[PDB]
Amino acid sequence: MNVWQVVGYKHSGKTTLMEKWVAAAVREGWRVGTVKHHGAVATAVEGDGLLQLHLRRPLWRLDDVLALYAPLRLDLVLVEGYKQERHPKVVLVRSEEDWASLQHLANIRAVIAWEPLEGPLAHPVFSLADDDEYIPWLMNEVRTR
Repeated sequence: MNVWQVVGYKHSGKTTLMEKWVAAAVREGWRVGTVKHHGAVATAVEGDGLLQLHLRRPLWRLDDVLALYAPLRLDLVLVEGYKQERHPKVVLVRSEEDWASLQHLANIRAVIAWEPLEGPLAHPVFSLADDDEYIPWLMNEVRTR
């Protein structure tokens, strides 16, 4: 599966990125899946092609969720959070301070920030306001799989 992660602290801009990225993928006609980290064991309500499920387990790992997505022939799965996982990721930062604690994550492909960052940077950095540029860039990154 083509899995990508969106990581960042509260109000970093991940909601804006997730929304715009999902919308562009949908417009291209892609089959998209998203995962976000927040007494019957399981409940399900179904109607009109839409299945709603509530499943309980001591602990859900991202891989448990992606295993449930496997059968759905998805072209792209956008994951918000699970920063320890190693899928290619876009890091959203509000400040140099946010970046200092997030720069050591694995497989970072790009940074979208509120302001410019200090020191050297091995990844392209975009302004959160510049989606006209980062969305087409990201879509291309996904396509060139």
